[PDB]
Amino acid sequence: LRERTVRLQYGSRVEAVYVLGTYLWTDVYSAAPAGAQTFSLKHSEHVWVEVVRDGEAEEVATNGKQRWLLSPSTTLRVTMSQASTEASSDKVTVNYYDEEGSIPIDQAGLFLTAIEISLDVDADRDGVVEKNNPKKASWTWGPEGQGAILLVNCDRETPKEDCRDEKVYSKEALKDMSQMILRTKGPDRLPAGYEIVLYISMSDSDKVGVFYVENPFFGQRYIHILGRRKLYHVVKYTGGSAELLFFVEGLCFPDEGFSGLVSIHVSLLEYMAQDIPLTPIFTDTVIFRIAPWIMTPNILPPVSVFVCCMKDNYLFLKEVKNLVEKTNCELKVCFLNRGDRWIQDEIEFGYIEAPHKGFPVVLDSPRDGNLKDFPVKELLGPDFGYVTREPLFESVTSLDSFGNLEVSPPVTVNGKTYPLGRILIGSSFPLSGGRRMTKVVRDFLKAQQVQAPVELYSDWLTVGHVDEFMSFVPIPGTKKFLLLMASTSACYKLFREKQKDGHGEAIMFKGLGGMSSKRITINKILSNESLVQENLYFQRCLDWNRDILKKELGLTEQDIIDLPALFKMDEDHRARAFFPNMVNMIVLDKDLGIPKPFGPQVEEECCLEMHVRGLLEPLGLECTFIDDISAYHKFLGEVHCGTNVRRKPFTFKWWHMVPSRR
Amino acid sequence: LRERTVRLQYGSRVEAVYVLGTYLWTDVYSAAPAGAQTFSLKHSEHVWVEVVRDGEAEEVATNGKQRWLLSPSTTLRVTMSQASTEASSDKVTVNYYDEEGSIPIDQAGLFLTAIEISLDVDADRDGVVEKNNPKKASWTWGPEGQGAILLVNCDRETPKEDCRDEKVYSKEALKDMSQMILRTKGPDRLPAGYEIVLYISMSDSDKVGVFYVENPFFGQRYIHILGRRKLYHVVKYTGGSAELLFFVEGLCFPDEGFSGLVSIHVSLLEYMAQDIPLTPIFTDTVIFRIAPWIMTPNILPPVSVFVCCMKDNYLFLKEVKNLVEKTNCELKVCFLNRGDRWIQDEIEFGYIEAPHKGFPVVLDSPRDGNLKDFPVKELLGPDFGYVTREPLFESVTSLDSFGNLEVSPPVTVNGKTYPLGRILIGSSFPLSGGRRMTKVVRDFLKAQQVQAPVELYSDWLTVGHVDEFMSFVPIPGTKKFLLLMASTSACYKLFREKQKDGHGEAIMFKGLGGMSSKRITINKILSNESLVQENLYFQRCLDWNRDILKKELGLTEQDIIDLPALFKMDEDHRARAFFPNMVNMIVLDKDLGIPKPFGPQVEEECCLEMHVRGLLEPLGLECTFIDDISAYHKFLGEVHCGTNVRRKPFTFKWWHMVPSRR
Ligand SMILES: [Ca+2]
Ligand SMILES: [Ca+2]
Ligand SMILES: [Ca+2]
Ligand SMILES: [Ca+2]
Ligand SMILES: [Ca+2]
Ligand SMILES: [Ca+2]
Ligand SMILES: [Ca+2]
Ligand SMILES: [Ca+2]
Ligand SMILES: [Ca+2]
Ligand SMILES: [Ca+2]
Repeated sequence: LRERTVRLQYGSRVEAVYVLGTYLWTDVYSAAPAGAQTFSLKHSEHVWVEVVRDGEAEEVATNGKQRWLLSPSTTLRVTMSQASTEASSDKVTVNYYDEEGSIPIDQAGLFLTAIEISLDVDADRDGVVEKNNPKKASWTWGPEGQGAILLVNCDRETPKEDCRDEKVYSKEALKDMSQMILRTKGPDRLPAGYEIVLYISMSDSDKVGVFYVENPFFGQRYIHILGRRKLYHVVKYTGGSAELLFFVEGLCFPDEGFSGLVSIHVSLLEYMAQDIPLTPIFTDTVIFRIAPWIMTPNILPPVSVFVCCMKDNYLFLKEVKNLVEKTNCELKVCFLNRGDRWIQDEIEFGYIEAPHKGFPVVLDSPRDGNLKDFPVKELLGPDFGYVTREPLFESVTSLDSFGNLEVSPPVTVNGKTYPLGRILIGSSFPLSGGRRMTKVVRDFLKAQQVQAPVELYSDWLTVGHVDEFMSFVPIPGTKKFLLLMASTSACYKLFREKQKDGHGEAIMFKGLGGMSSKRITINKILSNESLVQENLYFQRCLDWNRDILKKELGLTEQDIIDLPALFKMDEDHRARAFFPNMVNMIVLDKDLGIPKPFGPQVEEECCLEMHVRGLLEPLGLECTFIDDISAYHKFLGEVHCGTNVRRKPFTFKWWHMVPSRR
Repeated sequence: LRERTVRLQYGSRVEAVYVLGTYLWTDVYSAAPAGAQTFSLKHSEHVWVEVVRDGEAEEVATNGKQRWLLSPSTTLRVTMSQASTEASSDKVTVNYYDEEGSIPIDQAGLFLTAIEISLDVDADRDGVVEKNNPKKASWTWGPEGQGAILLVNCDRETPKEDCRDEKVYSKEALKDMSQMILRTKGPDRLPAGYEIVLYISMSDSDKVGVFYVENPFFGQRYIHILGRRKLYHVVKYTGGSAELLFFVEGLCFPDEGFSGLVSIHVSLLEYMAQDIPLTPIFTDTVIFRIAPWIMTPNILPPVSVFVCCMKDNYLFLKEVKNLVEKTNCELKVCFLNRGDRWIQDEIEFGYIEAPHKGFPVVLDSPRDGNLKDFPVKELLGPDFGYVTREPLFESVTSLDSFGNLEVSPPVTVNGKTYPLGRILIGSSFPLSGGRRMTKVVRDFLKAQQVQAPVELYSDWLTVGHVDEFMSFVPIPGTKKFLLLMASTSACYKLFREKQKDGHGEAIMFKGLGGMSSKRITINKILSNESLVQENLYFQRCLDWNRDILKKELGLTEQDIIDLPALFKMDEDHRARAFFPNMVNMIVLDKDLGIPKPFGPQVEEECCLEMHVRGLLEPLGLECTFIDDISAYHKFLGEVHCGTNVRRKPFTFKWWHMVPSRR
């Protein structure tokens, strides 16, 4: 399909390599002796030759005596369909004649060696490397889209991430890598003056690495041939039909300034002379897209439940164990220097996938320098990946914690489907001068593209995390889900009812000895005027979020349930929980671990517990209240335990999505 | 279409601004007294009220006596279709009842002021600002695409570019600017606690500026309200139906890291209390795309012919004048410190366009520090723009000159149309370690996107410019064009013919006295063996380019004519012209100014001139040979004159293109 110029040379024979999949146009006029009138040609059996006059092509016999007028506009088109062997003589010979006489006055010739060269990848995304996919040089989204996929190699095979260096050790490691095969066919050797070279751009050199596995005498060997500080590698040619197998790894996720696309080239180079660069004769290119980091909403099947707490919080552990035992999930428990909530706050479970393989990958929250410096690498291991983003000049705040990072179930909004859901992060109003998650992390999340992030307003909360006020739960037995929203108005309605009912003296925080002297009742709560005003204002903040969520997630009031909540304002005019926030809950399918609220007791049951059950249970959701605060004897608005659930990936393949143009 | 949450408040009246184009969902349950069973409602004539039970909505009369059960899932939907006036009382009142008795036990109410707020731009690209285009918040390419366009204001109204500062002076200046109108409708004033604010992001603040024109007592006044170091502006509200007219300017072209898209917002803000940020109640957004810098191929109608030479090169000036007099073009002549070719090398004429206006814009080549430091601003003026890109850490080379920057005619390649043609720039092979145009300039050209740049191989030439070896010409009387390629093989064929004909002693450079002692003939040229080998190699370089051009421009051999050329190799193994390169020519439609070659004289005519005429004239192209070298008495491979043609823009609108996803 590609036409290449090869001219005959005046008086001299021309030798050239012909690469299958191309064809030659050949000027015979320049090589004609002065005074020459006509020309004739001969060619071998495996070379097809057409005489082309002003676009009109005529195929010519191997030995014709046919003669044509010499003209600038009369040329040859030369095609070969099969590679040369050692038995080949592939040639075209042109004879020139003058006016008088039929014996040639000169001859010019073209001697050819045909070879096949193809750099192949699995562009059709079935896990196997197909021969020369015509689409391998581009990358397109969607069910009909094409082009190869590369995984960041962020995990660790042998006890930093595998991609932090240029070395490969074990065979298992190669499984994380995408295969790329250089397929060639030809005679025993390349003709003099040619070589085959693999290469990448300087820019891509920190995005990829390429290894070749050789099996020498003493064992299998993995050579790093392209990557950081290696931009090119000269390939050893072997004749006949040969394949060279390479393994490719990504070193970097998509990010600000990096689309995720990288390229690898192979060229056939021709030696000209000393001090003169080699001419690329033929170049073949493949494109990879590096797979994005993807999060998991609460609707996806749970795999493992991770929790952190102090060794002596017994009730919490017994109750979490009890909950998980109702499911098929496994429980993992940890008791680190600091960060009581760290499992929830310092890490987010996500995954990467390619047609041939995938695995969970953990994102690590930025280090402030006050509490967190040490990264959490304790979870870095085989087929568990690690990644992080550290701000250069920007200060870290509470909004950088991953309690502030969540993701919605799959949604359709204005007719646009988001099959992986949408990432949600808390922020402050634009003109507010308030807190915001660091740009480096926001940029990262935006760059993954397939979760199309949305900013909510969390800055009205002292801690500032979206998970304080909202969560999602599946509706059992269906494909649907609900948004759960904290509501102060719901709490006040409930307490006002219980007061009307004669329960005004009902006490909260029963069993927390450090709260006893405060003697906090429903009456005491309802009679506090400033607290009412604080909570009206917090309800306005919640409702502003409700409106953003309904708009950006395509939700109606039918999709939302309000859970009673209550806050107290701090000196910064931000909210901290008055009693534990029930909305932040462990969701394992139909089973919900719900923080125990310690609300007013009516007839020896917590009226907050009974109210939540009455909302959820009719939907087939099973509620277990989990007490994380008793071991501390009081609740000041902070929770000292954390949980994070690792989930199965979406069955929808990310590469089948079609994100909006950026 | 947008639903907003507004709750009734327990015991107290709620006052709210309602923005047309939204509607409210209203919880009446929270505000109900404890023990209340049912509710009823009244509403004014301009407020529509529906009672919504589990998604089922029923419209309700202005005064009904109807009563409904109080439930969390029974709410109101409140709609208004027209703005409030001073005669309006727009309200909804809800009465609550207990079990026993029909007299209300309490009342909660909602008092509304409806206003219209719309930030409007010409998104449909007709030059007029339409009312609230539903597509104004996005930007799409193509004939069906939508969203507003902004021009970089790079020219200068009053004798640096207008965008270099925050000031506006004259009314003519506003014509370069896109109009944006804030349209409002409402009562005499906003209710207490509200204000309207225009704003942009910190990131966009160096991409745009926004002015308001006020007409105070002593004259018209232009206030810069958004831009560098102003991120927001509080708008003065006026009642009734009002429009505020703003003018928007772009400060920056698309580039590496900047897509060309910017946003402007207006919000209605609500005051909460001291130390508490204002709540955006409603926000409306418009998007602008900044128009790309676009070049002009030789096929476009010429407007002005710019030339630079020394005052005494008389023949050049007479001959260029003669040529231009055959056309409708105007001639502009300049005689600067240095850069004899500067008009060709230091500047490129291009243009920008928006639906309401456009104008030529000059790009200025990077300063090296050896020859060029001073930018060329002499051409900066009204409706002639200026732009430049300076490398930070990168060294400038000859490939940064704009002799190395050209553009193809409109082409179709593999079925993909490039209606504006494709930009061409010379480079070196990837593995060569050779010269390349600076990244900053390459990045700029790539960022414009609509000319989809292609790199050719110019580094085999000492000067290193694509315009040394190739050019395009229209085919008169048709819509087609030809690629012209320098060819050494064509030159050797021609000289070998003339030698055979008995002309071997024909002398070149006739009339250049400084060349006389060299006595260079056809025989002398043909007998130089090393020169033959040099030129075979240069023909290989030309042919490598021929192949790239045919592939990337979708050209066949029918589209190409070869012009005889000859080079001499320098100590770096690069080519310099042996006789003037004829391919670099002034193209004014059918009339071609061609550098006079000073070739061997046969029968008192230059055989190179006669040969070129024989190729071109049959196509209806008229050739004028222009002598730029006689004033210098010799030709060493450098030309001391320059020309650049300013052309009419393409009739195809750039915004009707659909570029590939990046
Ligand atoms: Ca495949
Ligand atoms: Ca490694
Ligand atoms: Ca690995
Ligand atoms: Ca692995
Ligand atoms: Ca999280
Ligand atoms: Ca319009
Ligand atoms: Ca200005
Ligand atoms: Ca201007
Ligand atoms: Ca102007
Ligand atoms: Ca140019």
